Amino acid sequence: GMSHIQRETSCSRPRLNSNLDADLYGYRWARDNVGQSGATIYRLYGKPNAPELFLKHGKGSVANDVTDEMVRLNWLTAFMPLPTIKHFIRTPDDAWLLTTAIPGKTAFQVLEEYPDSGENIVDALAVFLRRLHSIPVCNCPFNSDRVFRLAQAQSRMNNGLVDASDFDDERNGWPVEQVWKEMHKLLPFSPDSVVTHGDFSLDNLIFDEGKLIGCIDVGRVGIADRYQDLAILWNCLGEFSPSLQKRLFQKYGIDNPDMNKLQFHLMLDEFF
Ligand SMILES: NC[C@H]1O[C@H](O[C@H]2[C@H](O)[C@@H](O[C@H]3O[C@H](CO)[C@@H](O)[C@H](N)[C@H]3O)[C@H](N)C[C@@H]2N)[C@H](O)[C@@H](O)[C@@H]1O
Ligand SMILES: CC(C)(C)n1nc(Cc2cccc3ccccc23)c2c(N)ncnc21
Ligand SMILES: [Cl-]
Ligand code: NA
Ligand code: NA
Repeated sequence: GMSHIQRETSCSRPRLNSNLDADLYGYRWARDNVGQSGATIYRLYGKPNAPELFLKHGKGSVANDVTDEMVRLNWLTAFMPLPTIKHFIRTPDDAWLLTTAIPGKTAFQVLEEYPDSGENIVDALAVFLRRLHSIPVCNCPFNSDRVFRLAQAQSRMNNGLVDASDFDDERNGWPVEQVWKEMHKLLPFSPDSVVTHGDFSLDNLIFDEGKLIGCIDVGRVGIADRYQDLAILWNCLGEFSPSLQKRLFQKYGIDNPDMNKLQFHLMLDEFF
C-alpha cells in the first residue's frame, strides 16, 4: 500500500441533509416532563399515516445528556427493542433528539392495571433482563463501571445535587455523607460485568398487547455489574410485594441473591 495519504481534489458542494424543520411538520405538541431534571420534551402526535414522535431538547450540560442517550440508543438498538432515532442535531450549546414513540403503557402502569398478573409480569421482566445481560460485553463501547459511577456520585454529592428526600425507607433522613460513608464499607467485591441499562425501573420498560415490547431512557447504558439493573428493578417491585421481589431473582436465574451487591447498588442509586 501507501501511507500518510493526503490527496486533495476540487469539488462542488455535496447534497446536504434534509433539515429538522421538515421531519416534524404536521403534529400536535405537548411537554411531558414539566419541572423534572433534564431536557424539554415534546410529544408529537396526530399526523395521519404517521407514527407518534418524541423530541428532546437539551441545553448546556443537558445537551451532553441528550447526546449520551442518542449514542446509546444508536448502539443498543442492534440488540434490543428501542425507540428509533429519526433525526439528531448537536450544536455547541444544544442537542435535539427526535425519536419514534413506543406504543403501550409502562410496566408500572400494567402492574397497576393487572394486579392479578403480577407474577406473569415479573416473569416477562426477568426474560427481558436476561436478554439484555446476554449481549456479549465485547460488543459494548460504553463504560458504566463502579469506579466511573462512584466518581459521578461523589461529584453530585459535592455539588449539592443528591435528592436526599428520595432515599429508600431504610435510609430515610440520612445525611448524604452518611450514605457515602456506609456505602464504601460494602467495598470491594468482584464485578460480574454485563451490558447494563443503568435505570432498569418499572417506568422505563414498555408493554403493548400483553407483551414487553421495549425499553426507554438508555442514557446510562454500559458495562457494569449485573446487580446495577437487578437492584433498581427489585427496588421498584417493593411497591408491590416481597414475593415479586424474590421472584425477579428466581426467574432471572439467581437462587442465592448477593445481599452485599444488592445493597451496594441500591445505595449507589441514591446519588442519581
Ligand atoms: N433523581 C432522579 C432519579 O429519581 C428516581 O430514582 C430514584 C428512586 O426513585 C428512589 O427510590 C424511590 O422510588 C422507587 C421507585 O422508583 C421505590 O421503589 C423506592 N422505594 C423509593 O424510595 C431511589 N431511592 C433513588 C433513585 N435515584 C427515578 O426513578 C430516576 O429515573 C431518576 O433519574
Ligand atoms: C421520551 C421518553 C420519555 C424516553 N419516553 N417515554 C415514553 C413513555 C410514554 C408512553 C406513553 C405516553 C407517554 C407520555 C409522556 C411521556 C412518556 C410516555 C416513551 C415511549 N413510550 N416511547 C419512546 N419514548 C418514550
Ligand atoms: Cl416473600
Ligand atoms: Na432495536
Ligand atoms: Na426498597
